[PDB]
Amino acid sequence: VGVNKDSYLILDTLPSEFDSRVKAMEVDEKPTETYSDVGGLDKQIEELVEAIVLPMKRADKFKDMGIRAPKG
Amino acid sequence: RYDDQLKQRRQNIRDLEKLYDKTENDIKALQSIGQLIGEVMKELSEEKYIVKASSGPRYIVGVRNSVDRSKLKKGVRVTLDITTLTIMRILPRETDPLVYNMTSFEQGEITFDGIGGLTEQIRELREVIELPLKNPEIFQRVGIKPPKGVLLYGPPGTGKTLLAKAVAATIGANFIFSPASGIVDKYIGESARIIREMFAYAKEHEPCIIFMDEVDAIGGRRFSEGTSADREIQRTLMELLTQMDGFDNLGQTKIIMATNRPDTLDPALLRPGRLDRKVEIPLPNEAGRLEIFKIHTAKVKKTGEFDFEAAVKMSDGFNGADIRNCATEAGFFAIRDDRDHINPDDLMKAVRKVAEVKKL
Amino acid sequence: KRIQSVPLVIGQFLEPIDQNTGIVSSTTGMSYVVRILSTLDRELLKPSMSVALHRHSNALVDILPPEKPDVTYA
Amino acid sequence: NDKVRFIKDELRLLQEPGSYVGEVIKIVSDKKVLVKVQPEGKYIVDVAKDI
Amino acid sequence: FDSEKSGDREVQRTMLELLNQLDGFSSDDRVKVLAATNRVDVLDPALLRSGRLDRKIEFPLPSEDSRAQILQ
Ligand SMILES: Nc1ncnc2c1ncn2[C@@H]1O[C@H](COP(=O)(O)OP(=O)(O)O)[C@@H](O)[C@H]1O
Repeated sequence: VGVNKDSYLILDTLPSEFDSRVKAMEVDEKPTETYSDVGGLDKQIEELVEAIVLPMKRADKFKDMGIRAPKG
Repeated sequence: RYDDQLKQRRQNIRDLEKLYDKTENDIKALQSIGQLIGEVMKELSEEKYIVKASSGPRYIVGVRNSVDRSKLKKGVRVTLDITTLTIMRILPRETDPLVYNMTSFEQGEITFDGIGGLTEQIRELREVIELPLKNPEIFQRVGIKPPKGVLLYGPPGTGKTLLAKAVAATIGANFIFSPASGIVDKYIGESARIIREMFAYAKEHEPCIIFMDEVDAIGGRRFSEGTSADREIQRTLMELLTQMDGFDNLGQTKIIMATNRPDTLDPALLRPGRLDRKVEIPLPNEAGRLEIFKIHTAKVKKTGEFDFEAAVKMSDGFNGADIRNCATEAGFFAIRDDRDHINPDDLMKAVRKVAEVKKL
Repeated sequence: KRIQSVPLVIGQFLEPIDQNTGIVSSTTGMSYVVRILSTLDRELLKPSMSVALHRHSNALVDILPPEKPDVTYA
Repeated sequence: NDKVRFIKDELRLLQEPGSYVGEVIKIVSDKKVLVKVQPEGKYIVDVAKDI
Repeated sequence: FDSEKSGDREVQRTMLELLNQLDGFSSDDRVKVLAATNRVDVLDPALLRSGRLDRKIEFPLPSEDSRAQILQ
């Protein structure tokens, strides 16, 4: 909230304005590296994506069960 | 015709009397400028106290007419003006429900506690703790002094936070619990104020039980160098001890503590007579794991089988709290095969990864 | 005797320099030279004692001073 | 009379301001020196009649 | 790193925020965090507690068959 300089009292709310050193970390799609560019690791990427895009798209297989889902 | 033109007006006016009183309220507040917050060290006379602000210094002050000089004592939180620095008002109950919260139904006297793993413990704490609370007028005339406190040590990953939460709930005791993190995480140098409030609040709601984990955090330096920078890590042990000594151990307040590293504990106190009874705790065995897996796995749409028996016999060197993971270690493969009712094949290869997970 | 009343401010004596002047490094953070007043002891000050000051002057005013075993041979 | 002089002199100048403390680094040409206030930074100064 | 100094506190107090941030939301809102490191015998297990960062990947060295892919 906003507040006076001498008589500290609430005066007006205000949003959460983020810092420039954080918005910067938002990203383009400058990355250009397909999963064919990487060798081995068919498992680890297979294990990974069963934590990421499916919960992003196909979480119903979790949510119908409603199992204790993973976070990261 | 000329009646409706007026009938909208009696509505109009009252729709302003609401409006006015608000705009007249706020100005009645803006003159009442802000204040400043402190805390007390000691007392000298009704004309002069001492304070300690929330921005350093240790002023000396006086006090206004209205407030009772009685309630003003040590530990209290205080408010006062900016120029003259004269104390007027108090605010107790430094609420932080993320810290603690009551379990009144734990004063039910018939509550459920039927998870698996452990029976003689819940059987014996009932001996350790029931009798001094319900009719303790006998421990005196027999002669002995009952235990002011308890300690519950063991290995990590065992699910004891829910245990102590439970057995004080079946007995019909008012249970409250606060970790020793936020009191030192949220509150760096304003901590021990919470301690004494955590007891006074607990007192007038007598009887009641305490529980508090991560208790090895109070140590900090533990006077590792005796410098005056760790006063928080020092005093936070002090106010703990002085308060628990103040109970008189009558039988309407008892205390529980816990950690993994009792060899890391601070026996500067809490060893001799405060946390007198020390109690280790075991891990499961050839059937407890089915007493455990009958809990979590029972709560999800599997196929329905009893590979548990042939399973756990393959399991060994197995801690306790890795079991919420073990089921979901398999749940992450049922959905892969696009399934609803899983099979034990996920379970027969469940731990096959998990055993390597214990490596690091 | 008036200024000796409230609202004072704390400090911490360090050392004297004269019969009627000493120094302080208060809790507020900084260090100040300051003159003691008479009608006051002197014998009781030289260490890092506790003290009380007058706010605006940052003067000096007056002094201020401040397990349980239960067993017996029976 | 000389009694009431003192207390009326003394009380005149407990109302007087504070007085800081610091240490010398060197001396600028004349009627000019420099000091560091021992917690804080630098402050060139002047001096008085006597010194 | 137990201490009362400035530099020892302000560091870890960040971590104390990270945890409360992980345990503040749920598996309904569709974030998904991950991480990385060259070390595991150095870092605090509170992050590894059940719920926050549970799924792990033991990126190994590559087997000799994988050596053929990478060069090509
Ligand atoms: N005996 C048990 N019965 C059921 N669940 C258990 C048991 N022991 C551990 N757990 C599981 O472990 C977690 C609780 O462990 P936790 O309270 O963190 O142990 P600690 O308090 O020693 O750190 C819960 O997810 C719980 O399901």
